[PDB]
Amino acid sequence: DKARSRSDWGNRNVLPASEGDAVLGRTAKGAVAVPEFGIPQLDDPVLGFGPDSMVDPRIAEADGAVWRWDAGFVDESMTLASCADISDEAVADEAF
Amino acid sequence: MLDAFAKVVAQADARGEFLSNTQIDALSKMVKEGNQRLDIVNKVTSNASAIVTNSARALFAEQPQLIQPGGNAYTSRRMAACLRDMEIVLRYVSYAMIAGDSSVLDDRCLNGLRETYQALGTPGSSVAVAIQKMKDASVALANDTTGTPIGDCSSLVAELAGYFDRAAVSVV
Amino acid sequence: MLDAFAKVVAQADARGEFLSNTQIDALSKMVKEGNQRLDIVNKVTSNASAIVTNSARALFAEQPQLIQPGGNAYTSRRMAACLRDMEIVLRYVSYAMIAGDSSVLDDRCLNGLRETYQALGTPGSSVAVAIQKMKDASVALANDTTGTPIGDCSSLVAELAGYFDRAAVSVV
Amino acid sequence: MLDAFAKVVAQADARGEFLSNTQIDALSKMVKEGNQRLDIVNKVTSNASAIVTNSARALFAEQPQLIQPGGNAYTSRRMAACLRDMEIVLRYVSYAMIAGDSSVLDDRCLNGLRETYQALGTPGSSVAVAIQKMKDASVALANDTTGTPIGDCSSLVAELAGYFDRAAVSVV
Amino acid sequence: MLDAFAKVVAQADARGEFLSNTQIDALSKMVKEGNQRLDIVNKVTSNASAIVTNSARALFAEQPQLIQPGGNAYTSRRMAACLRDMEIVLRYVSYAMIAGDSSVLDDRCLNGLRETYQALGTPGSSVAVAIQKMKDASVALANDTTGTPIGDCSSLVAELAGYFDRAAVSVV
Amino acid sequence: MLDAFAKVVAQADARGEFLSNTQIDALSKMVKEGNQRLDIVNKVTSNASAIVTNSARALFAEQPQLIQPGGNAYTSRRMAACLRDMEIVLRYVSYAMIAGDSSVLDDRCLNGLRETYQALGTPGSSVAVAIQKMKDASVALANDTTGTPIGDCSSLVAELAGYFDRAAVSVV
Amino acid sequence: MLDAFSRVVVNSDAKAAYVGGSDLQALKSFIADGNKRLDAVNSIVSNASCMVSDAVSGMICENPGLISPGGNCYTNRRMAACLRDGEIILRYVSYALLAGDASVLEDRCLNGLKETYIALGVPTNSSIRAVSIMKAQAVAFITNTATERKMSFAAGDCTSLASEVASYFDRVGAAIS
Amino acid sequence: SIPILKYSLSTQNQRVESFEVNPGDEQYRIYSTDSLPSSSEVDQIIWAAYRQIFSEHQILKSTKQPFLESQLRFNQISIKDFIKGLVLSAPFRDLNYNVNNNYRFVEICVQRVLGRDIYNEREKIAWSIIIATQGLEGFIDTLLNTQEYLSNFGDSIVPFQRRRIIPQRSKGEMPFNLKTPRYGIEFRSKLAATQFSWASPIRRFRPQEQQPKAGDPALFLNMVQEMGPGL
Amino acid sequence: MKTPITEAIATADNQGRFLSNTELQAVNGRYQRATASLTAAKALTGSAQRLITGAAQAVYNKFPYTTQMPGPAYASSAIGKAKCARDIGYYLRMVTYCLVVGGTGPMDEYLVAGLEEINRSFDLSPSWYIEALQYIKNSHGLSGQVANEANAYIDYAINTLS
Ligand SMILES: *CC[C@H]1/C(=C/c2[nH]c(/C=C3N=C(/C=C4\NC(=O)C(CC)=C4C)C(C)=C\3CCC(=O)O)c(CCC(=O)O)c2C)NC(=O)[C@@H]1C
Ligand SMILES: *[C@@H](C)[C@H]1/C(=C/C2=NC(=C\c3[nH]c(C[C@H]4NC(=O)C(C=C)=C4C)c(C)c3CCC(=O)O)/C(CCC(=O)O)=C2C)NC(=O)[C@@H]1C
Ligand SMILES: *[C@H](C)[C@H]1/C(=C/C2=NC(=C\c3[nH]c(C[C@H]4NC(=O)C(C=C)=C4C)c(C)c3CCC(=O)O)/C(CCC(=O)O)=C2C)NC(=O)[C@@H]1C
Ligand SMILES: *[C@H](C)[C@H]1/C(=C/C2=NC(=C\c3[nH]c(C[C@H]4NC(=O)C(C=C)=C4C)c(C)c3CCC(=O)O)/C(CCC(=O)O)=C2C)NC(=O)[C@@H]1C
Ligand SMILES: *[C@H](C)[C@H]1/C(=C/C2=NC(=C\c3[nH]c(C[C@H]4NC(=O)C(C=C)=C4C)c(C)c3CCC(=O)O)/C(CCC(=O)O)=C2C)NC(=O)[C@@H]1C
Ligand SMILES: *[C@H](C)[C@H]1/C(=C/C2=NC(=C\c3[nH]c(C[C@H]4NC(=O)C(C=C)=C4C)c(C)c3CCC(=O)O)/C(CCC(=O)O)=C2C)NC(=O)[C@@H]1C
Ligand SMILES: *[C@H](C)[C@H]1/C(=C/C2=NC(=C\c3[nH]c(C[C@H]4NC(=O)C(C=C)=C4C)c(C)c3CCC(=O)O)/C(CCC(=O)O)=C2C)NC(=O)[C@@H]1C
Ligand SMILES: *[C@H](C)[C@H]1/C(=C/c2[nH]c(/C=C3N=C(/C=C4\NC(=O)C(CC)=C4C)C(C)=C\3CCC(=O)O)c(CCC(=O)O)c2C)NC(=O)[C@@H]1C
Ligand SMILES: *[C@H](C)[C@H]1/C(=C/c2[nH]c(/C=C3N=C(/C=C4\NC(=O)C(CC)=C4C)C(C)=C\3CCC(=O)O)c(CCC(=O)O)c2C)NC(=O)[C@@H]1C
Ligand SMILES: *[C@H](C)[C@H]1/C(=C/c2[nH]c(/C=C3N=C(/C=C4\NC(=O)C(CC)=C4C)C(C)=C\3CCC(=O)O)c(CCC(=O)O)c2C)NC(=O)[C@@H]1C
Ligand SMILES: *[C@H](C)[C@H]1/C(=C/c2[nH]c(/C=C3N=C(/C=C4\NC(=O)C(CC)=C4C)C(C)=C\3CCC(=O)O)c(CCC(=O)O)c2C)NC(=O)[C@@H]1C
Ligand SMILES: C=CC1=C(C)[C@@H](Cc2[nH]c(/C=C3N=C(/C=C4\NC(=O)[C@H](C)[C@H]4CC)C(C)=C\3CCC(=O)O)c(CCC(=O)O)c2C)NC1=O
Repeated sequence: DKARSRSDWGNRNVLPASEGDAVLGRTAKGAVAVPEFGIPQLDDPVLGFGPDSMVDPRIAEADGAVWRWDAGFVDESMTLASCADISDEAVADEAF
Repeated sequence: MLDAFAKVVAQADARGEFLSNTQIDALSKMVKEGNQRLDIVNKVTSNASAIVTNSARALFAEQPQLIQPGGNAYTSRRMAACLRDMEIVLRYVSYAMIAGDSSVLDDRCLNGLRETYQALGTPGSSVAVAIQKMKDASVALANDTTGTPIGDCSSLVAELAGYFDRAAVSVV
Repeated sequence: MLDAFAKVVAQADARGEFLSNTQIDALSKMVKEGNQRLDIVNKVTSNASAIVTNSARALFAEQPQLIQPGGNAYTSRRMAACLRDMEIVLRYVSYAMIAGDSSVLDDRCLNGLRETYQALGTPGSSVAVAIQKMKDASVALANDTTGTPIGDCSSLVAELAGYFDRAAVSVV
Repeated sequence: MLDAFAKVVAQADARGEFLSNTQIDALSKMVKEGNQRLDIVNKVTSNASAIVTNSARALFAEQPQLIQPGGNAYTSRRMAACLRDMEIVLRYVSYAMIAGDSSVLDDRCLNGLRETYQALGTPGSSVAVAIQKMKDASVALANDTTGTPIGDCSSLVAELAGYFDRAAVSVV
Repeated sequence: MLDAFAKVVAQADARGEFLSNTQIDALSKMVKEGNQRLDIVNKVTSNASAIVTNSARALFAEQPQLIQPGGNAYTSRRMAACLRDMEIVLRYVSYAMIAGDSSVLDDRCLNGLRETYQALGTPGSSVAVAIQKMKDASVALANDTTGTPIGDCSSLVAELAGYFDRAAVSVV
Repeated sequence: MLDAFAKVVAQADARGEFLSNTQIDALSKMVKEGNQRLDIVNKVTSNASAIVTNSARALFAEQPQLIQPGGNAYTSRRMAACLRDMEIVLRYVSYAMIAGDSSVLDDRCLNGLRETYQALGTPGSSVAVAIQKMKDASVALANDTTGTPIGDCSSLVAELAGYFDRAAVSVV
Repeated sequence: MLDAFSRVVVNSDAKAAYVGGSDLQALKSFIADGNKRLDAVNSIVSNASCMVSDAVSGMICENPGLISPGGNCYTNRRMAACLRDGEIILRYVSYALLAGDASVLEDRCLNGLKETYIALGVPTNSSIRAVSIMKAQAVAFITNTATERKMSFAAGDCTSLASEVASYFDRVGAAIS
Repeated sequence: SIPILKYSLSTQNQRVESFEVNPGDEQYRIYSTDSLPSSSEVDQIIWAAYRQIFSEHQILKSTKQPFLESQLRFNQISIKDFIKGLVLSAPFRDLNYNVNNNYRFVEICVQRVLGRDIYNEREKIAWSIIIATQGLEGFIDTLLNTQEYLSNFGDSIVPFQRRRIIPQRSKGEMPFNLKTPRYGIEFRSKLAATQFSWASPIRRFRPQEQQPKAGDPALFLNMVQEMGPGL
Repeated sequence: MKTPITEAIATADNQGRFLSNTELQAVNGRYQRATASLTAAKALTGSAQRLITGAAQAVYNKFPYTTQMPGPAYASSAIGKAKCARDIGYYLRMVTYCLVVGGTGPMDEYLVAGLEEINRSFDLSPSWYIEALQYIKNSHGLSGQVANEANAYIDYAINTLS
């Protein structure tokens, strides 16, 4: 049944699966929720963070999405990116 | 390692941003919980040998094969190393509770533990039952009101029990 | 490690044979161009800091997202490690130019470097661009006659350009 | 490591049993022929240098491609390492003869040795020929009647022959 | 190493006594001096590169034999060690300021420093001059009321000056 | 370290001599007391905890200043070092009983033990009466016939009491 | 060796400077409060014998294991040495209070005392407690707040002389620690 | 005289400089007798050396060497002799050396004495013949007398896992006690009192791991414990 | 990260221990200081562009050769002035990160480690950045314990460059 008491955190329920199912005012991991976005310093097309800036590897390590026991841990084997491009001539020639 | 205030700094630097007033105001909501977070790790540290041995006693009453001759906790050395494992996991969940997030637990304790137990022949699904029995011994202790002023610390109880859940799905 | 002369002996020992007359005369050809080979490595190590700091400055103007926030050469330490690895690669290339073969460059500079860069998230195709920028900054300087007697040493420059190409293709 | 006596104990502890009376009586039969077991490793140890150097000499007479150029036993360092591999294996067979079982032979000599010779490029079938050449050389010494009272040791000699045979199939 | 609170505890255990109320009330006076003590330590640690560099530059002005060719401070490696030795002593004096007693200045800095300088040929009297020039450079800074509440803290600057005299008579 | 056998051998190599027949006889006499010697060492080893813990309890009862606060055995760090020292003396005496001469006791236990306790502040005359109590507790315990065939065993407990007397004089 | 005036001169001779007027204001108040210093030494020396027999008796009543057989005040030869080990501390402090500088107890008393005491086996934590009691008796005579003896002075304040002598006793404890 | 055979290096973190002035929380706590520690702080050097050579699970009372500890407290042996004395100790030979072969014992002692991983597989092959021909006492002396030991740790520092975390990251390389346990996949089988090699998660009819939904009244329990004073 | 929280965890984990009151007091001292230390980060962020364009102009006043001399290392072009005000904002942003964390964590990882090797290679003189930090140290306008917190990280940056 539902989670009702403080005693249920140690006996019956484990952890919310999404941010909508989380405790009011906190994340799905139990921490306080921060507004996720700050003030961009140094607006500039060539310098400064932009749409073509690369993704720091320490953003997935900070939120813990690099451990296989994490909710947001991505497995890259069964995705559409792992599929062979059928518009390549060496793929349609080998498969034909 | 990261604490909960250094996680938001690392998310903001990987984008070259300042911190807005909405983000600062959410970090001073984390400071105001500061004395209730310190009471929770004090109740876990002060009762730390009754968390471990009451929940190991419970583990062999309902799985008595682990201490029968031929089991994994059968000898005095493998019994002592079994209680060492539970004090180790309880140590790092206690570290992740003052830090505010589980990164010191993730790479110093849980990183490579599931693969360690497979090379030893230790039942990793029974280590998860050991962590789950320390989970509610520690939660029933943190809901206990003795020695504390009056007020609300129920979002912190739900947070402490989530580090015990992360430690228990990482070992099965 | 092996140099060029010790590489020839290693072929001849495995067949259990004395060296021939043509293998002796091929070795006395490498002795004859010894002063032109020593003159190249002197030209490269004397400008070794300028090869690195100008080939880096051309890389961050060509690929400007490497110094933007989130880029792989963004912080003081990530910027100083890029200039470190270019100096390491250029150092072992200078070692392989006096030896005569790439045995020291393969063994103690390049072994496992591709897998090191994949694990860090460092773009290995960008490291290859910066090595090729160091290649023609060194080849253009090795072809400069200011201080040397006039003559043709273009076979040695085509050998130095192959050590840079070897390190460029075994890093991505 | 275990001897023949602690092999029975470690098997009995995993069942939680005392030793049965037919297990004590099978152990006291080992003590009855204990003097003849010691006379076997007295003959093998006292001629251990001649077992290695006579069977190595016969290995290269019949496998003359090991010591030709390019062969695995061609250099001074590669040939002296072939001699000490035979002296290592002959040493760990005699450790398995006074112990009674092949637990020191398997754990300390033969574990992971087939994969080591595959990484080195050593022909593992020829190492088995050298072990079999040491087998009959020390069986011929074990059946010598000089300096002993005449009796039947034929079950002990057939056990020493099984230790060399186990070493020869564990290496190819 | 000890602080001032454990100095009075190591002396009460050696006679098996509880601390009397006078020793407790003398310790609680040290606690309410605590914010003024952290101001002095903050005032030194934030000017630390200018305490060292100015009192060095004032030392080779009045003693030009130190940096003249042949002097103890003449070369870059010996000039770098004279600046390290000034920074080390100022570091361990500020360590003994937050502690309240000089047990950390004594063992891990000053024990064996007259013996070390006599082994190398460093003029130990010139080192005492440089320590007394960092003393009145930082006694003058702790008497500065910029950004502090104006109260009285003359008893802790007489304490901080005593740790500089302790290090200056210990090298001569 | 030497036993009674290799002591006589080592005194003959210095002269370059064989062993005389009157020394093979005196070495064969102590072989015939072999079983009587092993019974003494087995008695002292089997009561090793009760020899020490009774002699220590009888030591602090007559010298109560060793444990009252500020004494040399007042703290559990120092008190466990005192009990450790008493069973180092007992352990090295029974090594000398097995060998036959005090060379292992004289070298790696007694040489420098007087200078060690002087340099620490330990009263060496109190370690003497801690050794004298273990002598009378273990020559009375090697003089009872429970378990041993009654012959005569008095020439060897005069030797065992001679090793305790050697240890009690080299602590002052 | 070096009093309050010799301390000024050796710090001006380091700079080869003349002792002018801005550095003579610490020495014009040394003399202006000169009768109070002589009134402060007189309150220590006049009852120094009682100050020692109370300090080492007060050390023994707190640590009664010093006079047990094996303690460091056991014999009559050991207790007589302790009764002057702590009478020579009070003597060199009253030289330092008289001269206004610590360069006589740190050069004739405190130098190498910690090596001397652990060569003999003297417990230093009890030697500091004997000195600590004498420091409490010293400030109770500079200020006229002794319980069993009041002395006859003029009216005023000596809290700078009371804290100077309490800083001379603290470097004795900092030397054997 | 049979020199060691040549192996190739590999790229590692410790072969290359970190720029790292003012280190942080992942700096790994030099334990040295060059800082003149007292009795309470030489206990911490001893526990750190037990943790490094043994596991944390082998710091039992029956494992501790009380006489090797007292020769370190009297300045008779250095920390390099304490580390050598723990490897040649009787508990280390019984619990670690007897349940490994010669190739996995080299990589335990490289990871724990030198503080770095092996370069390649041939480095295990190169050192495992120092054990088989000279013993453990000869192998640990030629490993402590390399220039890799005397430059990093010297003779008065406890070893540590050198350069485990890159300075920007929060997740670093695996710790060497979790990466290499006491025995491995060989000796596991039945040679170390084991069975069945895996286990499914424990089933139960009271589920114990239910996920709270979006309308569950335990996600609002704050303020349920306590309200304002009343004004 | 040189937070007071992660220094307490690392202190307990060095000796394999639970967190006693030795380490909970270090965490508690962070929370008592976090009030003044978070109003400083809010006020420095709100005056960011005022302090950045002001401190850039103070470097061009004291060092006017940096706007005249040709070469890539100087602010004598439109790109050299964009990269100069980029670097003032880098030093300002790391100060505010240290104020929301407590302790000199972000400045050591992101700014100080490797800075000496960068300033030698690209010929960037560290006296320019000292002058830029001395401007912000005098012009942020804060007072009390809020300026006392802010200046402790401006001064920590000056000691690394000096
Ligand atoms: C009741 C517990 C279960 C159990 C445990 C058990 N574990 C071991 C052995 C090891 N445990 C670890 C784990 C860690 N090491 C670390 O450093 C950390 C983080 C700080 C963790 C979590 C390791 C590395 C080992 C093996 C190394 C060693 O023991 O030296 C053992 C003993 C194995 C043996 O036989 O030697 C036991 C018995 N076993 C059970 O049955 C319970 C379910
Ligand atoms: C002397 C202090 C004792 C005592 C000693 C005697 N023992 C005699 C014979 C004996 N002792 C042993 C045990 C010994 N041998 C071993 O192999 C081991 C350990 C594995 C031990 C402890 C054996 C086996 C024997 C029998 C051999 C023999 O007969 O010599 C003995 C001889 C009898 C006599 O002549 O009196 C003596 C004196 N006996 C004592 O009464 C005191 C207390
Ligand atoms: C929550 C699960 C508990 C509970 C917690 C509360 N604690 C409150 C105040 C408080 N707690 C401490 C101790 C803590 N601070 C430290 O510095 C250290 C270490 C030395 C520890 C263990 C102190 C000192 C204080 C006083 C702070 C104050 O006076 O405000 C508290 C007060 C309410 C509030 O702060 O808003 C609560 C609710 N109380 C409970 O009922 C549950 C069981
Ligand atoms: C080809 C890439 C160059 C070039 C090379 C030549 N160098 C010649 C002679 C020469 N070079 C050196 C420099 C070098 N040799 C050393 O021993 C040392 C350091 C100790 C260094 C740095 C020396 C000393 C000599 C003198 C020997 C001689 O005169 O031959 C040279 C002459 C002919 C030849 O050696 O075959 C050539 C062609 N010259 C060029 O035009 C390009 C730029
Ligand atoms: C078996 C391959 C031999 C053989 C062996 C026999 N030896 C017998 C007794 C015996 N064996 C030894 C050698 C060994 N025992 C030791 O204690 C030591 C050194 C510590 C060694 C090297 C000795 C000294 C003895 C004498 C003891 C005794 O006489 O029992 C033996 C039993 C004697 C018998 O049957 O009469 C046998 C059968 N005999 C053979 O024919 C093959 C060649
Ligand atoms: C002494 C030589 C100085 C001086 C010291 C004073 N500080 C006074 C109060 C005070 N100081 C601080 C800052 C300090 N506390 C911290 O926790 C930290 C670091 C995080 C620091 C730097 C605070 C917060 C306070 C207020 C609390 C209190 O009142 O104790 C103070 C009291 C005023 C007076 O009575 O004069 C003094 C004397 N002030 C000086 O004038 C000299 C230069
Ligand atoms: C009583 C307060 C102590 C204590 C005192 C003992 N001191 C002993 C010997 C001793 N003390 C000194 C230092 C003394 N001589 C000086 O010149 C100065 C300063 C100018 C001082 C403080 C020395 C040099 C000696 C050596 C022996 C001697 O010459 O008399 C001592 C040893 C007596 C003995 O061993 O027979 C004692 C007992 N010891 C205590 O336990 C309390 C705490
Ligand atoms: C610079 C042009 C490119 C770049 C470089 C970059 N590399 C690293 C990190 C490492 N580089 C090494 C390299 C070596 N180690 C060796 O032992 C040898 C010789 C055998 C080499 C060449 C290693 C081990 C590391 C990781 C450890 C460390 O960083 O010290 C970084 C590190 C920062 C990061 O998080 O990646 C950087 C920035 N990156 C680029 O973007 C350029 C294309
Ligand atoms: C000789 C009969 C055959 C032969 C031998 C040969 N061996 C090697 C090299 C090694 N052999 C070992 C063997 C062991 N290591 C162990 O730890 C144990 C017990 C578990 C054994 C039995 C090892 C480690 C090596 C490598 C050591 C080294 O490289 O020096 C070689 C290699 C020589 C070389 O330089 O590569 C040779 C030639 N090979 C033959 O041809 C004979 C059939
Ligand atoms: C500078 C004002 C004066 C000066 C200094 C000087 N010192 C050295 C050399 C050493 N100093 C030490 C001291 C320490 N090392 C430590 O690790 C610690 C902390 C415990 C201390 C206190 C040591 C060991 C040396 C020798 C090692 C080294 O060379 O670095 C030198 C160099 C002497 C030389 O010849 O190498 C100098 C120049 N000298 C002066 O003239 C100034 C008065
Ligand atoms: C402005 C005050 C002065 C100035 C600036 C200037 N800087 C550069 C180049 C660089 N500056 C940095 C500094 C950092 N990078 C970082 O990631 C961090 C921490 C977050 C810092 C402090 C670096 C790495 C470079 C080189 C790469 C880049 O372009 O950013 C230049 C260009 C120099 C060149 O050769 O390209 C200039 C002009 N110079 C002045 O004259 C002003 C006085
Ligand atoms: C076990 C036995 C025992 C004692 C003997 C006393 C000893 C004693 N007296 C004082 C404390 C003092 N002792 C004196 C000494 C004297 N006052 C005079 O009038 C005389 C001239 C002189 C004694 C002959 C003075 C002046 C003080 C401080 C003021 C006072 O307490 O009277 C202190 C200080 C407390 C401290 O800081 O440690 C102690 C331990 N207490 C004890 O427990």
